[PDB]
Order: sequence, then C-alpha cells, then structure tokens
Amino acid sequence: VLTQTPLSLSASISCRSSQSLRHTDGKDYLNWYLQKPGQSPQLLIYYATTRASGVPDRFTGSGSGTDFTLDVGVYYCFQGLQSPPGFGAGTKL
Amino acid sequence: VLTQTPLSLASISCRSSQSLRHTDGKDYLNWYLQKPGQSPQLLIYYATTRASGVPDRFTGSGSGTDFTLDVGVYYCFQGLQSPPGFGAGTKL
Amino acid sequence: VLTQTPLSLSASISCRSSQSLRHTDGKDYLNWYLQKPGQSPQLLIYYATTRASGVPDRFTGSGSGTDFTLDVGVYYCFQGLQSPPGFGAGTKL
Amino acid sequence: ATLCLGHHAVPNGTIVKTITDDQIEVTNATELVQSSSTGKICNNPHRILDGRDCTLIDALLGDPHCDVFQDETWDLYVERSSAFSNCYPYDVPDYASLRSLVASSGTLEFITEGFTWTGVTQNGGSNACKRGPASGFFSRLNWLTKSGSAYPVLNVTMPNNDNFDKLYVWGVHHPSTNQEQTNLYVQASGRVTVSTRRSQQTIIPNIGSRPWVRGQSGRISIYWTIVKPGDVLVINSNGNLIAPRGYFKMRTGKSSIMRSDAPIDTCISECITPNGSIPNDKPFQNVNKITYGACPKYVKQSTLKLATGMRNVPEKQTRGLFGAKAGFIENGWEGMIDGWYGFRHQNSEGTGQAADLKSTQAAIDQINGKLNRVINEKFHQIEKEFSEVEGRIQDLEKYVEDTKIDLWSYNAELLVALENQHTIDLTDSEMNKLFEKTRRQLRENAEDMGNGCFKIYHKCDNACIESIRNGTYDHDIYRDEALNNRFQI
Amino acid sequence: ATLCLGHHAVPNGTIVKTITDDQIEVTNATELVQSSSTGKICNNPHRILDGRDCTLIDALLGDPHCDVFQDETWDLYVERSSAFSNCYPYDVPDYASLRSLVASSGTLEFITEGFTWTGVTQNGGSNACKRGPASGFFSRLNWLTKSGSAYPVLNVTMPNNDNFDKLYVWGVHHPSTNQEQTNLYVQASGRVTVSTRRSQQTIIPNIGSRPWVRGQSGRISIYWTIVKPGDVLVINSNGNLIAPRGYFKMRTGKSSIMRSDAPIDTCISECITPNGSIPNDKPFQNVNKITYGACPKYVKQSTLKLATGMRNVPEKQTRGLFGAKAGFIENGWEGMIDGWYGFRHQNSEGTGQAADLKSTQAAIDQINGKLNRVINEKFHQIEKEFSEVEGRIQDLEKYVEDTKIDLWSYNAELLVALENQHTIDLTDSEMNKLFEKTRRQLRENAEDMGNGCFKIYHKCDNACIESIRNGTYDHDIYRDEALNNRFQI
Amino acid sequence: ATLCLGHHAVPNGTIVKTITDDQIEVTNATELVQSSSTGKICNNPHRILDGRDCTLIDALLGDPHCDVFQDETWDLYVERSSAFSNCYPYDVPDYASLRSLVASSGTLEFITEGFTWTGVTQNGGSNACKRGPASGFFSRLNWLTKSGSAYPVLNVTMPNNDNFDKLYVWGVHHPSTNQEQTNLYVQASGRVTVSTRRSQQTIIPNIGSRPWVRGQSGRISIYWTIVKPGDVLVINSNGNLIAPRGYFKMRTGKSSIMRSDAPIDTCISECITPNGSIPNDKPFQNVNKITYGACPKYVKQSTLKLATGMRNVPEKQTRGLFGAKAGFIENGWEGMIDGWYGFRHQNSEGTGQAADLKSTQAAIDQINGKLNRVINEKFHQIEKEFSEVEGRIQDLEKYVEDTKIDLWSYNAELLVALENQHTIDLTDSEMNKLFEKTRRQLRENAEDMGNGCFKIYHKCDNACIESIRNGTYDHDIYRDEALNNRFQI
Amino acid sequence: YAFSWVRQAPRKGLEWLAAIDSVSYRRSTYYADSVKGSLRTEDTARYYCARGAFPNLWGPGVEV
Amino acid sequence: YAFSWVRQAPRKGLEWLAVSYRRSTYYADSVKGEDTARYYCARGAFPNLWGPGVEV
Amino acid sequence: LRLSCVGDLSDYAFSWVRQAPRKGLEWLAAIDSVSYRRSTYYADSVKGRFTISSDYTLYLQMNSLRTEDTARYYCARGAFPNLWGPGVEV
Repeated sequence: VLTQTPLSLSASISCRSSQSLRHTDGKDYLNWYLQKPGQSPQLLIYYATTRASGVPDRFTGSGSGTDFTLDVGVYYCFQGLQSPPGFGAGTKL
Repeated sequence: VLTQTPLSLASISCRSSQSLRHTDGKDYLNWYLQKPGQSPQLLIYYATTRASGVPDRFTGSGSGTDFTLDVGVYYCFQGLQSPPGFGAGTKL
Repeated sequence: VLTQTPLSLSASISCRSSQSLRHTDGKDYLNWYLQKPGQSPQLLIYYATTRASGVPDRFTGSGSGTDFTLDVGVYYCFQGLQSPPGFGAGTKL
Repeated sequence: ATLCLGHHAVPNGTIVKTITDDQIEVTNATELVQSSSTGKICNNPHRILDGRDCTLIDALLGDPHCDVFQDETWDLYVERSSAFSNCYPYDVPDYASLRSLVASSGTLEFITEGFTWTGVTQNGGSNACKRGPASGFFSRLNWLTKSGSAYPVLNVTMPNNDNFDKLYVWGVHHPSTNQEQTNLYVQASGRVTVSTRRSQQTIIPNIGSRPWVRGQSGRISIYWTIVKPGDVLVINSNGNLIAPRGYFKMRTGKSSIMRSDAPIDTCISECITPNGSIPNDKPFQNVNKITYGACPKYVKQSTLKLATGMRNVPEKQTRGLFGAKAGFIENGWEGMIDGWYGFRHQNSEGTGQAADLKSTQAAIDQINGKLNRVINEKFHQIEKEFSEVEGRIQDLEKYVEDTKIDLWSYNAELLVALENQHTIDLTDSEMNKLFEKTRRQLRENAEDMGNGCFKIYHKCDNACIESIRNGTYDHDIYRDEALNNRFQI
Repeated sequence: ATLCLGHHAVPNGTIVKTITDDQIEVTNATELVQSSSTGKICNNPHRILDGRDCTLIDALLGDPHCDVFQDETWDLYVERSSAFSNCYPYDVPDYASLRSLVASSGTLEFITEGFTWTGVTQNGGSNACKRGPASGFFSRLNWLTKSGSAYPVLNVTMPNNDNFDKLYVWGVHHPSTNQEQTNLYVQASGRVTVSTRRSQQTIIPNIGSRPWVRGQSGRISIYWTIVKPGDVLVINSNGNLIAPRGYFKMRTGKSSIMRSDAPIDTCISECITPNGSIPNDKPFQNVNKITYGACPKYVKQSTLKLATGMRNVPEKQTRGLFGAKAGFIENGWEGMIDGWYGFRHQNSEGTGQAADLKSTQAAIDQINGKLNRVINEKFHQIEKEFSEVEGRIQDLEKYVEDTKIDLWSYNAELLVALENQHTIDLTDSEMNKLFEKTRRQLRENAEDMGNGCFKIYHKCDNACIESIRNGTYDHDIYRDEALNNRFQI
Repeated sequence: ATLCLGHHAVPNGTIVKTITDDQIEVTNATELVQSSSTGKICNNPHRILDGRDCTLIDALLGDPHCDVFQDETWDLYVERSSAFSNCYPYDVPDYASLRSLVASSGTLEFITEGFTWTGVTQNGGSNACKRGPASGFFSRLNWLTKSGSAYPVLNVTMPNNDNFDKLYVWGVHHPSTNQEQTNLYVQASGRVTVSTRRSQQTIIPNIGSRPWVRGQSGRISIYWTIVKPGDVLVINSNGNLIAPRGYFKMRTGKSSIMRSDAPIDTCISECITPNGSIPNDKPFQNVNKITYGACPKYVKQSTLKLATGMRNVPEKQTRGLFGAKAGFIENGWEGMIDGWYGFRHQNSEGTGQAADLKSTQAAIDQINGKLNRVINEKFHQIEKEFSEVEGRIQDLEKYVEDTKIDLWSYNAELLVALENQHTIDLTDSEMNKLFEKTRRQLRENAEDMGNGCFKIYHKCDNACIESIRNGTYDHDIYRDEALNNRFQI
Repeated sequence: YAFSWVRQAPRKGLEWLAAIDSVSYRRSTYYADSVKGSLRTEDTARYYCARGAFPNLWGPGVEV
Repeated sequence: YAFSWVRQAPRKGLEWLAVSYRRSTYYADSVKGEDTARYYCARGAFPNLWGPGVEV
Repeated sequence: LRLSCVGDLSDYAFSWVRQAPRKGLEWLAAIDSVSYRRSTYYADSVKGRFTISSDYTLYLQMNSLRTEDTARYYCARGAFPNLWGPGVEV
C-alpha cells in the first residue's frame, strides 16, 4: 500500500509505503505521474530517481525503500513491485 | 511430356502438359544443343538465364507451359517431375 | 623405467627408457631438470627437445624413442607418458 | 513439418572488392567515383565570368579590346585558350603572383585619384594599342613623356586615409634604343622607385632591341604595390615611368581563376571543373584535379564500388533434384522479392513463403547509415597545369599535388574495401542471428538438419508457422508430442 | 533453478560514433581532442625567450631599444604584436628566409673580427637611432663614411680558419637625394659586392625619396652571407656600405620562433601553441595549427569520443512485470557495480547475484591495450599565418597545410569509428563466449529459455551455483535427475 | 568413440602487433619493410650515367676536364661527392632550377647554329681553363672580346622554325677591375639582354675583386633561355657577354638525377636509391627517402610484420596428465604437419589423426589473396637533402617531405594492424565453422564435451570416422543405439 | 511491451485495473477486482490504455 | 553435385536413364527393375556439364 | 602444511614430490585439472596406504607412515613438474 501526503502545498509530496519497494536488481519500483486538468497522465520520474524523457529539470525525485519524496495538476505515485499494483491517493496542486 | 515444334527446321517451341513453374519462382526447363558428333552442351537454364560463356544469339523465354528459343539438334529438358526427360529434338 | 648414465660426471648425460616415450601426438615425453645444492629443482628442457624460456643456452638436449641425451648439482630425467611417472637416478656434476 | 530460413539472390550481381577477395559478387552496389562530366559550366550559384579573348592581367591593365571588363566582379574567372594581347608589349616579372592576387581579390574595381605630374606630358600612346582610328594605351596606366624639352624628377605622394588595402599597378618602360630614351625621357638613364613605410621597389630600365611585336621593339615591365591602411605610397621617377591612374580595391573572398574552353549554360552546379560542371553527390571523382567549390576528391581509380546489398549466391543447378532445395547454407533464394531474409515452410497443408521484415529492415538501415558516412569546399588553390618550364617551385607544386592524389586514392581504396567487408559480415551475422532466434524459439521441438532448416517433430499448421515467424510460439503445448516423435523412434 | 547471464549498464552514458550509426550509446567514452588551453606558455623544459618589444631581426641588428638580447640563446623565440623598430628605417630583401635562419640557429652570439677599413670614417650614426642623448646606429653594423674628401675602393678579406659556419650580416644604404649621396660617399653612384669562393652578391644603390620614417627618407637594405669552413669572405665597396663588425655563430638544432601574445608563467609543458601551452596526453588537438615541441596533431573536429565501455542498454519499463526480468538479450543491469559481466540465480534458497571477473578483466585489458596504441616531435616548421599578401609561395604553404589538416582529420575519423566498432563487437563477443562456456558446462542438465537464461532441471544449492560459476561443475552427478525432470514430464 | 577438432602449432613462432594486443604470437609472418641494400646501382633496365668527377652543369657548359659526357643520354645521372670544377670560376643564379631542367631533359644534345658576331673576336680563353698545354674555355660557350680597339653593340637573332623547345645557355662576365672592363670590352660598363617574344632577361654586370679561384678574381654568371616553336631569340650586348654556341635539345621524359657514391655493377633492379638498388617486392622500404623507378614507399618503421598464419598456442605441459589431450580450445597441435585444421579420433580400433583440407585451403587462399593486395613509379621528384642553408623554399620542401613520410607511416601501421586482426578473426571463424559442421553432421549421436571434442555415443569403426570427416555420415542408421546409450544410462 | 488498463472515476483518483505481459516473458495477465470469479453500477469512468511495465505512455481514453 | 546417366541411340534422341539429400536415386520406367547406344555422364541437378561419352 | 608454490590460478595441474636427504627425487602424487575430471594418480609404493592432498596446496598426516617418509616435500605445477617450490622438511 502507499500513502501520498503533501508536505508543502501552495512542492514536496511524500509517498511512503508499508513495504520497502526495493528489488534485488538494486532499483526502487516507484513512478511519479502528473495529470494536468483535462489531459492524460504523464510520467515525470521513473524508478524514483531517473527523470523521464522530455521532462523539465524543475522536477526531481529522491528516496529509497520505504520513504520517497518528490505546473498545476494532480500528482500520483505508483508502485509496480507486487502483484496488486496501485496508484496513490493523489495530491492536488 | 514435352512437345517440340517444328521437328525439322529461328524460334523453337517446347510445350508441356503440366506447368513447370515451381513455388521457388523458376520455370524448370533447360535448352541444350547437340552439335553433330559431339556431346550435348548447355545453352539456357531455367528457360530464361543464359549459360556460362555462350553466344548472345541464343535467347529463350517462356512462362509455365509454352517456352520459346548453330547446326545441330536442339533439346528441351524438364527437371521438375520424377520421370525427367528430354524433348523430341529439333534439327537445324 | 629410465636408466641414467653416467651416474657421476667430471658434458653429455644419457637417459634410456625401456619403452619408447614417443606419443601419438608426435612429442617425446621426457624432461630434463637441474637441482642445485640446497635449492629447488629447475626446469632445463621440456619434451626432450624444447628449451625452457629463461635458462642459459649452455644446455641442449635431443633424442627420440628410447634414447635421449643432454652447473654443479644433480641432473634428472623425467617421464610423463605412463601412469606411474618417475624421475631418474640423477647424474651428479 | 520443415521450416527453412534463407536470403535473397538476384540474377545479375555486381563484382566488388574486399580485404581478402578481389572479386566478390553482391546483390547491389553503388559507384563512388564521378568519372563523367556534362561538358558545360553552370552559372549558378557561383558568379562566373568569361574571358572572351581577355586575360585577367589584360583586363586589369585596360586593354582596349578588354574595355568591357571595367569594374566587373566575379567568383570564378574563366580564361579561354583563344585569349590574346592587343596593346603595347609587356611582361610581368611575377606573372603568376599577380594573377593569383587579382583572382583572389575578385574585383576589378578602379578608383581614380588626383595624381599630379608637373612638367611631363600625360596620356601617351603607341600605334601598337590602336583604340579605334587613333593610337592609344592602357586605360589604367598613364605614359608620362617629357613636356617640351625637360623631364623633371617626379616626386609624388598619396596616403591611405581609408580602411582598405589599395593595389597600385605601375610600369617601367624599356626602350629599344638610346635615341628613343633621349627623345622620350631626356635623361640618358632612367630610374623608378615606388615605396611605402615598410617596403620599396626600385627599377632601373634597360635599353635593348627586343623581338618585333606589333611594331614596337620596346617592353613594359609591370609591377604592383599594396598599400595598407595608415600607409602612404611615394613615387620618385627620374624617367621611364608608366604611372598608375588610380588604385584597385582589394578584397578577401572565395574568388578564384580557371583555364577552360568549356561552354557556359544556364544550370545549377556547386562543383566546377575545366572539363565542365560535375555532380557532387559522390565523394570521389576522376575528371580533373582542378576543382572549384564543393567538389569530390580527385582519385586515380576510375571506378570504386560500394556494396549496398549482401552476398549473391544464385541457383546454378549444382545440386538438389526435382525441386527439392532448402536452406541458406546451400544457396540463396532467387524467388524472394519482398525481403532480404525469409522463411519457407512445408506443412501438411502445403508449402509457403514469407519475409522477415525486422532483420531486413535492420540490415537496410545499417547499410544506409554506412552509406551516409561515405557521402569540403576548396575555392583558391595552387596551379596544377603549367605551360612553361620554370624549375624548383613548379616541381614543388607538382610533388605536393601528386602526394595529395596518392594519399587520397589509398584512403578511398582502403575505405571501400573495409566497408564492403563489414557489409558482408553485417548481412551474414544478421542471417545467423535469425537462425539463432528461430532455434531458441523452437525449444527442443525441432531438429537442425544442417542445411539451414528446422525439422519440426509435431503437427504444425499455418497458424503454427505464423506463430514461429511472428514470435508468439508456445513450445509447452507441443513438447509431449515432439518428444514422442523425436526420442521414441 | 534459473541462472541468467548479464552485462552492466549505467544510468547515463556517452554517445559515440561508429561505422554503422553516428549515434550509439556507450557506458564510458574518452575525449580524443584537446580543445582547451591554459592561456600561458610554460618555461620548462624548453628555453623560452620573451622578445618583448623587438623582432628577431631587430635584436640581430642591435636596435638601441633592447640591447638586452645580446649573446642570447633560446629554444623558442616568442614574438609579440607590440614589437616596434626605433632606429634607421631599414628593409630586409627576402625577410622571411633571414628570420627563419636566425630562429633555427637559436643563438644571437656575435664574435667581433679585426676588419680594417683604411681611408674611411667609421662609427657613423643618425638621429633616428638616438642612443640616449646622442645619435647612434645598430650595434652590430658599422656605418662607413668618407674621411676628409675621398672614399677609396674598400677591398677587405676574412677567411674561415675555424670549424663552424659564420653568418655575416651587412647592408647597403640607399640615400634620399644625390646631394646627400655625394656628401656621404663622394661617388655619384656606389657599388657593394660581397663574395665567397662559391657565391657572390652585388648591389647597386638607387637614390629616391622614400616616405618619412623617424626623420630619415633613406633606407638600408640588409643582406646576409654564410661562410663555410675553408672559405673566405671578400667585401669590395665603391661606396654605400654598412659594414659588418663581426660574425654570428651558426648552430644546427631544435630552435624555432613563434608569434604570440600569451603570458609566460612558471610551469612545465612539452607542447607550446600561440594560444598557450596544452597537455600532450591526447593524440589530437583543436587549438592551433602552429605548435612547438611534442604536440598532438591538429584536427578540424571539435570533439572525438573513443568508446571505453560497451553498448549501454538500460531498463526503461517496457516489458517484464513485477520485477520478473532476466537475461542479457533483453537489456542490461544497472544493479551491477562490481563487474562487467556476471550471473543472477533464483533457486530454492532465494536469489543471488555475482560477477564473472575473468571476462571483465579480458575486456578491460583489450580496451586498455587499444587505448595505449591511440595515445611526434616537431620543432621548426613553415609559416602558417601571414599578415602580408605575397603570392605563389604563400598559396603553396596554405595548400600544403590545408591538405595535411584534411588528411589527418580523415585519419582521426576513420580511427575513431574503427576502434569504436571493434570495441562493441568484442564486448558482445565476450558476452557470447561466456554464454557458450556456461552452456557447455551445463551439458543436458539445463536448457536455454532464449531470453539469455538457463533453466536447470535439477535442484542444487548455492554451492551448485558457485560450482557453475567457477567452472568446477560435474554434470555426471546430476544427469539422472535432470533427464527425468526434462524428458519425462 | 571421441573426435577432437584442433589446429596446428609451430615450436617457434613470430610476434605481430594488432589493434588490441601489441604482442600476439602467430605461426608465420612476413616482413613488409625493406631495410637492406646491396650497396650497388644496377644498370638495368634504366640508363645510368656515372658522372665521375663532373657535375651536370659542368658537363652542360663544356668543362675541358671531361668532354666524354658530350652528346649523351641518360635515365638517371649519378653525381659523386668527388666531383669538382676545373675551369673559369662561375656561378649560376637559380642553380637548382637549371639542374632540374637539364636532369629532367635527359639529353645533353648540343646542335650548333650559325651565330654571326660582327666586330668582335671570338674563341676567347683563360689560363684557368687549360685545354691541354694551351689556354681554353667552356666548349659550349663563346667568349667574345673586342676586335682591334672597338666593341660594337651586337644585335643578333635566331628563329625557332622547328617543333621543339631550344635551351640557350649564355653567360655574363663580371671582371675583377675596371682596367679589365676596358681592356677586354672598351666600354666602362657592359649590358647583356636576351629576349624572346614573351620574356626577356637583362643583366648589368659588376666590377669587384672576388676571392682568388684558379688564378682569376672575376666571375661568370650563367643564365638560360627557353625558345618555344614560333618564337625568336634576340641577343643585344654592349659588352660582358659569354655568347651561346648553339642550343641544347629539350625533351620531356622520365629522366632524373641522383647524388650517390655507390658503385655500378651489372644486374637488374627497377628501384634505385643512393644507398644502392633495393628490391621492390615489399610495399615499404626503410633505406632512403630518395628513390628512382618503381620503388616501395618510405616509412619510419624499421620492421612491420604481416601475419601469414594463425595464433600460436603450443603445448607447455600446463594441464593434461599422461597424454589426455583435447580439442581446439585447450591448446594447439604441434604434431599436425599436413594441414591447418584436423581431427583426432580414439575409437575401439585405436587412435588416429587426419587433416581437413577444405578449411585449410580456404584459409590459405584468403590469406594469400589478402597478401597479394598489400604487395608506384616515381621518376623526378623534389630535392630531399640540402648542403647549404637557403630559407623559405628549403623549409617548405622539408615540411612537405616530412608530412608525406608521417602520413605513409601511419597508413602502414594501421594497415598491418587491421590485416593482422582480420587474419586472426578469419582463422578462429574457420575453426568455428568446422566445429559447427561436425555438430550438424553428428546430430543427437554425439555430445559436446566443452573442450573442442565430440563424444559419440555409438560404437563405429574407422569407416565411421572417415564418413564424419568427409561429410558422408548417416545419422539415421545410428540414432537408436546413440539415444539408448545417451538418455537411458 | 506490456500493457495495462487503468480506470478514472469522475473524481476518485486513478485505479489500476488490468495488466497484460509481453510474449518474451510469457503472456501472463494480472487482473484486479474487475472480472475475477458482472457489470455493476460502479463502473462508469474514463478508461486509459498504458504502454510498458509501468503505465508510462498514456492514451486519451474512452468515457464509458 | 548430382550426376546423371543419359543414353543416346544411333538415331533416336536423348533419353534420360538414371549427400545432403540422402543420395536418393531415381530411375526411368524403361530401366526400372535395346541397349546399344552411347552413354554420357552429366553433372548437376540438370545435365549441365557433359563428358565426351562412351560407345556401347 | 604448505609453502610458496608460486614465483596465479588453479587451472593448472599439480604434483607432490619427495626427496630424501641422499636418495634422489621420487614422485609421489599428482592431481589433474578440472577439465579432465581431476583424475588423481598415486605412486605404487604410496598406493592404498596413502595420504591424499588437495588445493583451495597442503597435505595431511596421521596415516600408515612408517618413519621412512622423512624427507623434503616439493609442490610442483603442470602436467610435468615444471614450477617448483622451496619445499618443507618432514
């Protein structure tokens, strides 16, 4: 499970998981998506560190294991390690 | 079965009851010339491709059942069916 | 078995085998070793013709079949073609 | 069922050269040497001027019959072999140097200055330079002759208050006899010095009888001086001075010169050669060493073929009886016209063929990318063809050009051989990787027959053939039947 | 049990350029072109002499404005754009040859000789060469002038009894007016001939009004003569002679000259360019075409990357759900930081990762060996930049330099492409070799799942995996179980 | 039964240098660089002219110490360091150009013309040019002197109505004292102008004491004029003229000149160097950069080895007790002297060895074809060694020569590295194909042991092994037994 | 190239519904509480198809 | 390299008598299971290369 | 006990040789490499009543030793005793 909680709202969104999302491959299975109002969700940071292609350098991600931390839209955190993968609750900016 | 026309003789026509076009895309028919007193020699293979080092006078063409083609006997030979054989032999 | 003659020297040493040491590969299976007083034995000649790299050119040996022929120490001729390999008596020079 | 993998083959192929084999047949190839010229010179995009019996020096000095080339600009000046001089006989000590200077400048722009010559008669002439019904002289030169019975020492000066270099062309007259020298310049022996703040040129005229040319046995030696900004030109002449009427504006650009008798036609071409404009798509050419613009490198080889396709192994009826033929190891499939690599299958429902699009596309893109790599802009270079024999400098330029040509020819040969060898491997390795992929897919349900075919030990309809071809082949629904048919007689 | 073989990948890798594609990703690459300089000239190990405000010829002749350079030695003479002349206006016919001669000699060593000039006044001077409050002249020249009212024909000799070449630098004075000529040298026309047993030089001075420079309208033409051992120098002057006070010692060596405005700072560097000193580790540089010392070859390319690692194919979340990813055929492994190639296993006791050090060491050794090959000593070369416009020889030098630059740039491109392609094809070959070795070790006890993985049909612990990794895997103690699990459902 | 596939190995082998490894041991190699010369110059197939003690210019002028070289043809004029001049002291301005002209012409063919010298005394001489017991002069020059007490102005002409260029070699005399210009030539100051319709040369002579050489303090300056067809030579002299007696035939060919002290002996060699004739079989040579004829390219490398064989991995008693050897990937086979690749069998009938002729012949033919491509005809080039110091031109020639040497050395190194790498790769590939062919022949009747050997699970005699070797192996007459012994204990 | 079906209720956030793997890893499919065992009322939403192991590339979707 | 045996009667016209493909052999109906004629050995899948021939 | 038998890896074969003070060299044991199933052979005198050895380079003890095995022991490398070590006294 995931819990998405804003730390500074109007740029710090924290997605914390009960189970550490680190595999034996040395990667953190967590992705960050932004859904602009009316548009389709777009990838921002995949594997919780690596930025997505064609993404402004304004966005950066950090975290490892259990704790992960991150214009206008809704930010979702998605895990893809366990059999029932799911998105986060969502943060409105 | 191959039928050659004319028996006595330019253009020589070899006609087959069955089409000689394989799934490979090549018409299996060869044109040979036997000069008097000598062993037969290759003129054309696959009914279109000229042999190696032969005069440019000899040109062959055909598609499936009707193939068309210096003193000697001309033979058309099939190589597609289990009893392969030559033609009757046209004298020129 | 290998017989080494002469047993004492005061510059050719002969090793003669009951069975020919030539294999089907085409190499004579005999080596010539030198043991200096107090030090470990050192390879001089391998395969009864080739000279080991790093040794003085003063040493040269040749032969075939049963007969092979060749600085203060003991000289040994060794075979490795049969199941119980062994050295020779040793020529003291 | 049996499934064979194969490659294409065309009836006629191109014989190319690699590192090992000097004659290897390939499906397709392209020529890398442009050995043909249209025989004509295009006027675009380079501004090209035509000599029409006018040399660059003759146009510079102001020959009457050259009077059309006044204040004319060009990017390539074309000299014709019919060019001739129709004025007072003259020589330039360094003719090639002045020709190169004017050609690189690119502008015959003459600006007249107020030169003052006191005590001498201006606007001299001769019957060897008839300008119409009367006698004339060069338009850009001024023949100063005694006025009355005295020729004073002419000491004139003029500075450079502008910001561009000036080219002053002047001359020294060598008369035929002493009587002519006294009748034209009073003084028995003349002298002309032209100096700047950093350089000077002093010429003493020489009296002698030269060969008859257009009625005059005398000569004119043409000299040039370059005045930089902040400099001043000073002319001091006791006599025998062919003064300048002004200056030529010098420029730094891409202008050049060329000798050619080829016509000029309305077309577009970026490369100019004396034999005519040549296309610049190929990286090498074998037309001429003298080139202008973006041109391919001249090489000694007449032909150079680059392999765009794979090896050519046609069907020659070597073996395989009554149509029974199979595999890419034995020969190539001439009947494959829709791909480079493909499959041939013989199931219980018949026979069929298909093309492997992924491998063919990958090979095609690799070959195209290596083609783009194989396929400079030189404007003013050294002279490559000489009509007279000079010595040291001529042999030096000949050596430089020969070394360049030899090195570039070796480079072209090595590049062609290396790329052809690499293309062979490129395609072969691709066929082998297709074989390996098919073998790894037919996991234990097939056997390699050693000729490039897989014998499938289970019933395999057209859907199963498509599954093997497309990648969606499940080997766990056929393992039992394949095992029974394969290890149990 | 499953054993998978893989190669490492980096999150961000360089993009290099090979034969096939101009853009291919590689884990690590090194730049082969030195495109930056420190802006300063090191004084070690080469002996650098800053010319300050004097040209080499000015220090040769002895301008009063810098007698500091007397008896000086250098390995590289640095000429500054602020250099100026502060003496009598002089010109040097064929200035470049004398400049190069003195620069390559490397020493301004002057030995005075006992010349006897009987009948003339020595130590002449002019107000254009103010040596403080008085009027002076070049320190290495002697201005001879009439003594009383007569200038005799000076016929002097000096032999070569030594074992080294002597360089005699002398001059001829061109006066401004005939009055001054007759006042200084009596004769209406002077004549200077300096000869050896195998060569001679004659000069007839000409009188003219040159531009006003430093108060004098005259000129001095500087000439040089080389006297070899066993030869004699004879000077015969009717007038207008700037005699030599002695000779400069001539040396053969590795000295040269350079025009630069860069400062000189205490450091060490074996390569010197007008833009400054550059490191010589890289084989190519893109700073300047003028170089002194052991320097990299100049290339037109700004960048050139040599592939030190292998293809970088990272995970991008395309296929493989919930961490169920494996194999080297699909992609690489970012989680590997202790080797280039290795193994990942999933058995009954869990999962594990290890690195295969032998193949990684072999690949690293091959790459380092090919790097060492990629990684000349030129001291005195031709002039590369010119501030005047001369003609033939200038275009010849420019053509030579352009051809050399183009050839070396092509060589660099070909070398980089070939080495990158070979590196990629050798790393892939190493991976395939490791896979082949594992397959041979796993005789009939494992099968290949195509994705790069081996399914092992018998259970064994981590000791079994280590035995497979280290090569000590006995397949005979597992054949029965593997065959039963593999061939009998 | 077991069948092991292996390659040969030599006891001692060569060491070559590849792209990655700088020291690779291979079985056989060839030397690509020639570094030895016999020390003698062959007289076939080229015409070699030993100049002995005469320079080309000295023979051109007509030195009386050797008139044997009169009217002679050559392909390569050999100059010896013992040559000397034994006539009137002389100099040639632009000497190297005249030497190059006469050398490239190749014919000292002098034809006399009917020159008329009215009013002067012909056949002058000097005590410095003794032709036996009397005083003589150059054979091809005419020293004119005043006849009686008057020296008229000579104005002579000669047309060129033939179809070849004429080379007129004339001279101007510089006397030691003014008593001489008057005693020999009446006039106090002479002048010589030689002109054509397109060029002219005017010389004002000199007066001065040159160093004592063979009893004469004067000099003679030698000049030349080239007259093209349709041109006319006009000579106008007030005095100081050394007139031509005729004209030398000028032709274009392959003739050149060389400086060497090597003897000439009867032999055949198409390449001539100053150190002697060298063979041209090798593509590169390291003897001298001065070459004549079909010669190998000069390189800076003393040795460069091309790999003819494969990698050499010999027996070193590393592993394998009491025989017990393996296939290709353990080591090589020193006992295979019949081919490059072969088989070793151990069946119930015993052991045996055989060679695979097809793969060995394929590798040998590929390597020979590669060698054939690896293994120019330059006749007249620029001077490469200089005895005097001149300046700009000498540095330009040295720079061009050094650039050519460096580029060719880099090309040779890259070529040999690439060829060696490809040879090693092609040999390894050939063995891989042999192994693969054996595997497909055996099918499931054998297993790969991982050491280059196949374990055959069915008993079959020497006929079976020969069938595998020759490719006529039927796997279906052994499948049942092989499967029973392979998969059922 | 694995794919996924994701659902967005009018205002309830994004809920992952289904995932289909590629052939290279065997086309195993994973399903959430959608059809496991019936179209109920709580099924009106915008449906999106996403490409990749993770929902990387998104489509416009359909309003069901 | 496949080979064939062909027969030429004194005046009748050529009649066709007789590794990687298991060396499968095929024979005509006449010879399955007169005979005075010349005999030729021909090389290839088709009788491409012919040999002088023998008299029988 | 062992000694310095290097002067790398374990791909090579190895042997154990014995030298009595005044009786000459006598080959005792030899261990093959992995590529040949590591078939180990032993001298006919030390046969059966032997003391096996291995590598990870030393030899065991406490066996049928009859006070005659007092000598210098040498570890050798290769199919033949090519590379030797200082040896250990026993």
